[PDB]
Amino acid sequence: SSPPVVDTVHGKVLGKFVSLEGFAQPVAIFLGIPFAKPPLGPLRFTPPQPAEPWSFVKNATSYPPMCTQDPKAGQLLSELFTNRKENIPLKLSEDCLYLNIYTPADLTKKNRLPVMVWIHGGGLMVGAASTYDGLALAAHENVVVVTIQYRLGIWGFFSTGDEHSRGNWGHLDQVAALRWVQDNIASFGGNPGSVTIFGESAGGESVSVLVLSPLAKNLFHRAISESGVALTSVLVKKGDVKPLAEQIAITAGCKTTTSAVMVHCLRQKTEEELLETTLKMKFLSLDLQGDPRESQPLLGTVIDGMLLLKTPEELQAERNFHTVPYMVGINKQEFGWLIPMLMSYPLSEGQLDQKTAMSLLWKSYPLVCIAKELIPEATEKYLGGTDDTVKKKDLFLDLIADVMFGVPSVIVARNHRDAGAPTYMYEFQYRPSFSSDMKPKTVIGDHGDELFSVFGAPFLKEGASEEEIRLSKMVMKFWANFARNGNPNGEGLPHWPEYNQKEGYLQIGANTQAAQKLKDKEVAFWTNLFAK
Amino acid sequence: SSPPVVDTVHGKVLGKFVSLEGFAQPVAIFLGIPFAKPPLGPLRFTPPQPAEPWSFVKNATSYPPMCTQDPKAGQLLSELFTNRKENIPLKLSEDCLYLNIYTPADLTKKNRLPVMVWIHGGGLMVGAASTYDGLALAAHENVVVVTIQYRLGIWGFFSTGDEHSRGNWGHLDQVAALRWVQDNIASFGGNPGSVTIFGESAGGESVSVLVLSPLAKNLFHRAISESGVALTSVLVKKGDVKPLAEQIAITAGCKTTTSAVMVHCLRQKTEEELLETTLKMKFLSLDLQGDPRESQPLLGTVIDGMLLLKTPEELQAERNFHTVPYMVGINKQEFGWLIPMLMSYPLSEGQLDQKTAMSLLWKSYPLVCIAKELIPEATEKYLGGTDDTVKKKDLFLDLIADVMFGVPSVIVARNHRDAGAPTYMYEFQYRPSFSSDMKPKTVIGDHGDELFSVFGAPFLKEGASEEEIRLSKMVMKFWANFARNGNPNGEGLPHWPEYNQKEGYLQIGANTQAAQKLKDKEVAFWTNLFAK
Amino acid sequence: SSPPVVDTVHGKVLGKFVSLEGFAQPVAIFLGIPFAKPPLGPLRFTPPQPAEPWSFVKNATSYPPMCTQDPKAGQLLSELFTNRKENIPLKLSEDCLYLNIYTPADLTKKNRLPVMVWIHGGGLMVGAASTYDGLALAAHENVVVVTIQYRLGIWGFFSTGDEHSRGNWGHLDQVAALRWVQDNIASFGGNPGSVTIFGESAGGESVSVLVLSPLAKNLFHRAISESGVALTSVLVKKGDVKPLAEQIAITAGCKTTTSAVMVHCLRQKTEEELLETTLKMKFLSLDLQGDPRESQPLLGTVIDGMLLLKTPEELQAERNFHTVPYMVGINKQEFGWLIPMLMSYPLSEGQLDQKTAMSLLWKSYPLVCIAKELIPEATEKYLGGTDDTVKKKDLFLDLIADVMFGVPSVIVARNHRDAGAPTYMYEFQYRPSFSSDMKPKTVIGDHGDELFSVFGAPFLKEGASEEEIRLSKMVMKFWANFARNGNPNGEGLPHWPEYNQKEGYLQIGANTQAAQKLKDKEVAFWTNLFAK
Ligand SMILES: C[C@@H](CCC(=O)NCCS(=O)(=O)O)[C@H]1CC[C@H]2[C@@H]3[C@H](O)C[C@H]4C[C@@H](O)CC[C@]4(C)[C@H]3C[C@H](O)[C@]12C
Ligand SMILES: C[C@@H](CCC(=O)NCCS(=O)(=O)O)[C@H]1CC[C@H]2[C@@H]3[C@H](O)C[C@H]4C[C@@H](O)CC[C@]4(C)[C@H]3C[C@H](O)[C@]12C
Ligand SMILES: C[C@@H](CCC(=O)NCCS(=O)(=O)O)[C@H]1CC[C@H]2[C@@H]3[C@H](O)C[C@H]4C[C@@H](O)CC[C@]4(C)[C@H]3C[C@H](O)[C@]12C
Ligand SMILES: C[C@@H](CCC(=O)NCCS(=O)(=O)O)[C@H]1CC[C@H]2[C@@H]3[C@H](O)C[C@H]4C[C@@H](O)CC[C@]4(C)[C@H]3C[C@H](O)[C@]12C
Ligand SMILES: C[C@@H](CCC(=O)NCCS(=O)(=O)O)[C@H]1CC[C@H]2[C@@H]3[C@H](O)C[C@H]4C[C@@H](O)CC[C@]4(C)[C@H]3C[C@H](O)[C@]12C
Ligand SMILES: C[C@@H](CCC(=O)NCCS(=O)(=O)O)[C@H]1CC[C@H]2[C@@H]3[C@H](O)C[C@H]4C[C@@H](O)CC[C@]4(C)[C@H]3C[C@H](O)[C@]12C
Ligand SMILES: CC(=O)N[C@H]1[C@H]([C@H](O)[C@H](O)CO)O[C@@](O)(C(=O)O)C[C@@H]1O
Ligand SMILES: CC(=O)N[C@H]1[C@H]([C@H](O)[C@H](O)CO)O[C@@](O)(C(=O)O)C[C@@H]1O
Ligand SMILES: CC(=O)N[C@H]1[C@H]([C@H](O)[C@H](O)CO)O[C@@](O)(C(=O)O)C[C@@H]1O
Ligand SMILES: *[C@@H]1O[C@H](CO)[C@@H](O)[C@H](O)[C@H]1NC(C)=O
Ligand SMILES: *[C@@H]1O[C@H](CO)[C@@H](O)[C@H](O)[C@H]1NC(C)=O
Ligand SMILES: *[C@H]1O[C@H](CO)[C@@H](O)[C@H](O)[C@H]1NC(C)=O
Repeated sequence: SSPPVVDTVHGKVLGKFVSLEGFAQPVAIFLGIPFAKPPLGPLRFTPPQPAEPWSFVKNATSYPPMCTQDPKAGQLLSELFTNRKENIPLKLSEDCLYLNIYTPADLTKKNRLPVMVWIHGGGLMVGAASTYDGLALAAHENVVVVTIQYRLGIWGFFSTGDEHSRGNWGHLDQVAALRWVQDNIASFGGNPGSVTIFGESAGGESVSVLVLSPLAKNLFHRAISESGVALTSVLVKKGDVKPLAEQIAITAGCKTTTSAVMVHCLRQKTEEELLETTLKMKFLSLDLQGDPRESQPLLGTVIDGMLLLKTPEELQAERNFHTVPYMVGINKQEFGWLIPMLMSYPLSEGQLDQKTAMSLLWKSYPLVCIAKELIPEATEKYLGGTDDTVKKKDLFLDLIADVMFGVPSVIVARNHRDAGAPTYMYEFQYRPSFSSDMKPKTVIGDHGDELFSVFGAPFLKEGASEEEIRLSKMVMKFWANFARNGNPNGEGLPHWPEYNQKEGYLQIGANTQAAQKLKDKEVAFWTNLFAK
Repeated sequence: SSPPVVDTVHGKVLGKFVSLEGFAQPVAIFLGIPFAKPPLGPLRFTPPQPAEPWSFVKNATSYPPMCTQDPKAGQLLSELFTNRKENIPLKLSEDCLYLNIYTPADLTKKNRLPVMVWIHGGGLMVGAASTYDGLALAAHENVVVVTIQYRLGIWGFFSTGDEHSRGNWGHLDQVAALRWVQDNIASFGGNPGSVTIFGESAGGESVSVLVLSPLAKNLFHRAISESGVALTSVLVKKGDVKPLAEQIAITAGCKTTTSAVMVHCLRQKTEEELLETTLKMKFLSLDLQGDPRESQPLLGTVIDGMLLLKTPEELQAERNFHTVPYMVGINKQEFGWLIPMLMSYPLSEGQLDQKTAMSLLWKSYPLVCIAKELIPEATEKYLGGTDDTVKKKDLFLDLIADVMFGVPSVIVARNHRDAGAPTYMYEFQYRPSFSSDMKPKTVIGDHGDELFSVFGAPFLKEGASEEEIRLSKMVMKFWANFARNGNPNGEGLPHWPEYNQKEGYLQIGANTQAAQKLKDKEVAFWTNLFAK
Repeated sequence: SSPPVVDTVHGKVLGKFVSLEGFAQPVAIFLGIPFAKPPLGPLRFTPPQPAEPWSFVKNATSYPPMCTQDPKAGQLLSELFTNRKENIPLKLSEDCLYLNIYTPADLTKKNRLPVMVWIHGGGLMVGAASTYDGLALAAHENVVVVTIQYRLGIWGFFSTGDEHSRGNWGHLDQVAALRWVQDNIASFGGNPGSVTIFGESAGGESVSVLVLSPLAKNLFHRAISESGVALTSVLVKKGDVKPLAEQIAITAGCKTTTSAVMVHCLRQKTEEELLETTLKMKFLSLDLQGDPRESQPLLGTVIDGMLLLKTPEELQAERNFHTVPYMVGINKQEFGWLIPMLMSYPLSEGQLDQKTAMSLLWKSYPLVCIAKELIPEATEKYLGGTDDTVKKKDLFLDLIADVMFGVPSVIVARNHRDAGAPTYMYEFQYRPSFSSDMKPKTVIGDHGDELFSVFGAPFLKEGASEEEIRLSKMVMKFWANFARNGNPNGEGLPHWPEYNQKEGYLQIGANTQAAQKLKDKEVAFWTNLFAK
């Protein structure tokens, strides 16, 4: 009856009860709980700070703003990924360090349900936590779902390569939220002792990162990466970054006399100004002309010396870290449609040839980082198969899909396994009915397609075949089960082999059954082609 | 001789000696002593901070600037209230956290005279400490007089209802000055152990507030409210204030995305800008058209959760607080001329009728907060008396005068009495010869009229009848005596009955004699009319 | 070889090895090591703060920017003083609190060589540490040479005469660097226990200042002032400075309502803006028209109450301070050419007369501070000698040279001697072959001429007569020796008498031999002429 009121370390929070069809216990929902101090003014480009405690009762009943980002791009992605029926239009602001909590527990008791913290993707450029509705998953598997937000673009990843602005602000925000959960989740019926992180795309990469970070140690107990890991090069800036810093500085109208000078000048700029700079830059939009190597696609994770002490590669080559059950998965066709369409890929011809391929792959250097001396050899192994110009276009996509997620994922999984830690893999092959109209019916297992099963899209949206509804129920169980025991298995669900020496993984889809050696041939191949 | 030099915790202060006619020991006067760090830049809308200590000798010989406020309004009020012969023109600035000290002690000794700290009024919108000259009172009753300043308008009362800008900056400034006095007054011959706060209008309201605030506890030992208390609704913002915040924000040219966003944006604005916004808001002028309820008159005290933990009403219903001798007084005709004239009241006809009255009272909602369903009944009890349209105009004034000060004051006094604490009341009925020309000779005991007797106007200005001179001498004695023993009585002065169960109070004026049950009929009445 | 990497309290520093002709052990050189946090934003006009520690290895391999200053003036002086063959063009920035280290030690050992910290001159208006190359001196006398930088002009000396902006930021920066050396120099083979400060012109004045400052106590163990001391009036602002503050404020487009208001407003201004203001002020160029007394030449050292508790004069009249070996020297013709040419002195006629002299001396009031009632008498003692209009021009120069450096220096030296501390004086008379072309061959011992011998110019530049090369070798020995034992003497070098009661000093030049009572006649004279 009376709105739910929970007590947190910083003050009381007022939520709202929401009931899902066919469920007695209604879910308590809190929207916009702050987990850090608004990173405004001098706090820009600095680690997130603890939030100021409030004097009375804070109403967590309005969706928090999304971090500053390209408004069009953001709203668009929010629509294509949202698991709720009506997409919620959001506001933009630097004041976005909020998290949304969804608890199916009976607050009037001492419940200690498992917690699943979701890290939205968006290439570390755009995205939001309000996009994902935890209602379904919260109710169906009886787990507390938390959707966190973190600084994006410049605001969360600007780096000068030195102590004046190390960088990785966004990841720090992520860590911060995790501590908030440790220190508060208990009041929402969650068990701080069983926290599970999971995300997709950049969000999945972030999970991979936190699993390597000394800082994260002890903030979670199970991890899941969906279509995205740390070895996913494009998102990790290796090498001297100072140049990009100076570039951003200039475009923003700042001098570059010294690092300190740049950061200071940027701290002066208004959000609006920095947003225009973010636009001027043309990022995700894949540049075709000019020099492919000079084309800088973004500014993500970096080896700051705090969150990460060294490249992911070097890091995983060691087993001197707290290892936890890690689930690493990918989708049948990562580069099926969503991604290419969003970057404005020239493949709007529905066909390609060996010559136009090498050219395209080369201009794709910022997304695949392949030397132009290997391109021919790589193009050969994938396209030299058939003569059907259409098959080549599809093979070309698989090419990129393997370099960006395919191989990285498996490599990560193997290392984790070898480090002596529970590892699990999967390949989601299914075409959700919620797919966009502009998406061809032949694209199955496209980027983010799993999102709908994981977040129970069939129980919030409309017209889900019984098949889809069942698929979703199955995935949530696996996920939730993992979050519970660090093992997806359970009664009623197909057997999911652990990723050990036999390299078994689960193929999720219409026919969900186990398999082995995922992308084994590919990994083996690319590894050599990269050894030059 | 040699200018007076006193040592304070933050450094040496140089003053000036001023002799009053017929007094051997000249008074040492220090003007512009800082008691907090200039609330500039990022310090705006934040609690006042300790002042930076100075290296040599600071000359306290120039009147400090008055906090930013409507310059016309301010200078005008300064003239109508000033107790000195020539009104001193002041400067405006955000740097106004200063206090003026007036000590009749012989600094070359260890004097420990009682202290009286004066809080000027001005509706929390305008005012200044330099307006009041302590010379007379200081010399005549041998007490150290201190005139403090505190942030006004937006600068001192802007609030978003949450931790991003709780509010009550002004009251915090007031508390701050009080601590300064505890930590330093000893060096000017004052006794930190016997500090008495007193003020009028908003300043009187502030005294009432500090008497309820946990923060004030132990900073004073006697209190006096002249024509103004905490129950004086107009000055206390109860309810969700967020709306006014957003309104101010907009007028100032700021977004309203979140609270944090508003405060930050306002911190950017220049003083000039915020002053224009203050003007645009048309703060004091009473709006007649539009919806009377929508008309927002100001932005004063709020229930921040720091200075005040709950509404004054709720607070005084409890006796779990440090109680001190409290003197609560009012004047015969609070709404006689001063106030109406300053708000531009439509009563420039010298007469009114039952119908035009209810209309006027309704538009006066922001100043009386009376439901339009009671207005008729209220108008009846006061105006239904005679038919003389002129008498009604005068009765209408008394109506407001009772709701704004009359009843509140008495109720406050009663609660204080019942809380088991020395309580004293008075009703000042006299027409000072210093009254403005535009003030009719039939208005006696108008708002602020007591100010002239209290600050010894007859000994600084010119042409005071012996009667006025004597009246003043009498009031100062009562006041000073209270400041000394928490009891006005003393030899040579009429007997002042304590406000106990018989409800005795003192009628000050040409014929000063005791009386009983002040505004008893009214209180009783209004209480019911308000119980709907 | 592997670049030199040293560990400091704030992190690892990477340098570069540089070998000098005919020296086995190459010198390790580190350029741009930060010793304080960039004084940007709110840190402007505030004491320097500790630097932020870095996570990996900081490459100290690029010349740090020079503090904001008149670019033309700066580059010009850098050329005329530089001891290296090719003048290094620098960048301007508020981020300039860096120091350059030059160590001839074998970092692979526990070396503890003496340290010599150089404070460049430039009237506290311009200058840089990168101008002086320590390579030679470092190698030749086996001492660790450090060249520090400190805030200049407005940025480092703006003062309001009160706690809102005491001033002497620049000197504080200097002190700060010295603490850095105490806390870190050990890692570069230096001995924190044997630090020697030395500078020229304003830099020399600064040395004189640190020797009187309580703050400096224990940061050095030997001091050297070249052509510049604390009594050098022009550089020390005595009296109420508030006026200059308000002037600067106005020119910068700020109000002057209060001190706090001025400082705040100035903190807002951009570097560019303040640089334009610095230019508008026409600071170093000597004004001829208008009132000579009103002409304000600069804004240097002030009696802040922190760095300096009272005027140098009063201070040295006391012997209650830590006294160390102090070397005070001057050059034959301080006002020979460099200075006059740089202020745009009207003496471009190559001759003058008794009448035009008094007029010039008077307009020179901001540089000599002589009353117009003494000018005639002063002009007489120096010019009344011969009739040769040319001799007068030369005598006129000596006149100023004695008031600005000559007498002050000796007076300082005497006091130091009398305070019971090792004192040494010298008079450098030589014309370096590196002199500018526009410098007449008859000018010997011009301002800054010693700089070339001290920094080993003959070993870095080209075409040095064997005579010059030997002179330089000799000076470096004396200097280094002093830095070692607080006594210049040693085998192979002429005997340098200590400045005791006989007042012996060393005449350095082609024929280096001792002498006595330097400028004795002059001091005696001027002292009386000044006693009015
Ligand atoms: C954020 C998404 C697209 C947003 C877009 O805005 N639509 C297009 C143009 S818009 O002007 O306004 O119309 C996604 C879609 C595909 C994603 C990219 C690819 O999938 C490649 C990945 C590889 C990852 O591991 C790292 C991120 C990344 C290098 C990507 C960055 C980012 O998350 C992208 C680009
Ligand atoms: C972005 C859209 C273009 C809208 C535009 O107006 N053009 C329409 C027709 S044409 O192009 O100009 O010929 C879509 C509409 C249909 C899409 C194409 C077809 O649906 C065929 C697919 C096959 C996919 O698996 C790969 C992309 C793709 C090879 C396409 C590239 C692209 O996303 C297109 C061209
Ligand atoms: C400061 C004075 C006037 C301010 C004014 O702006 N002048 C008028 C027009 S101006 O364009 O430029 O000329 C005083 C005079 C009468 C005062 C008001 C009334 O007396 C009513 C009181 C009731 C109090 O308890 C609280 C303050 C208050 C609600 C007032 C706020 C304030 O102190 C006022 C308005
Ligand atoms: C603000 C002033 C108006 C100046 C204006 O130019 N009008 C002048 C004459 S008229 O109005 O237009 O009829 C003053 C001057 C005289 C004042 C009036 C009279 O003095 C009568 C008083 C009686 C008071 O106790 C109440 C206000 C009041 C009923 C008045 C309202 C108001 O303050 C007036 C009208
Ligand atoms: C830095 C030099 C000149 C600066 C100058 O600005 N150049 C000139 C004109 S500009 O664009 O070409 O316009 C030197 C040359 C002579 C120096 C001055 C004189 O030698 C007098 C000395 C006395 C010292 O003990 C203190 C510094 C000082 C009071 C000087 C300050 C400064 O170092 C000066 C002025
Ligand atoms: C600043 C220079 C002027 C360049 C200008 O174009 N004038 C050239 C010839 S004239 O002036 O116009 O007569 C130099 C060039 C030669 C210099 C002059 C001569 O060399 C004579 C010297 C003697 C010095 O010891 C004192 C300065 C000085 C008495 C000079 C003042 C000044 O620095 C001058 C005049
Ligand atoms: C500021 C605003 O208008 N939005 C609502 C906020 C939001 O939670 C946060 O702004 C983002 O979620 O929550 C409140 O209840 C609160 O914090 O007291 C106030 C308001 O109702
Ligand atoms: C106008 C003004 O008030 N500022 C004055 C301040 C005051 O000390 C404080 O403001 C408090 O009076 O400092 C002076 O008096 C002073 O030390 O010479 C001069 C200055 O004009
Ligand atoms: C952009 C630039 O060239 N500056 C250099 C700075 C300097 O340390 C400071 O500017 C002081 O010289 O930082 C480095 O040296 C470093 O720490 O690795 C790299 C860089 O080359
Ligand atoms: C206070 O002392 C300062 C410092 O000299 C001086 O400027 C000021 O005029 C003095 N105050 C007055 C006005 O007497
Ligand atoms: C640091 O300096 C070394 C040697 O000059 C160089 O190899 C390296 O690239 C530099 N690193 C940085 C931070 O640029
Ligand atoms: C927040 O929303 C709740 C509804 O649950 C409401 O009662 C409350 O008043 C709101 N906050 C305020 C005080 O405005």
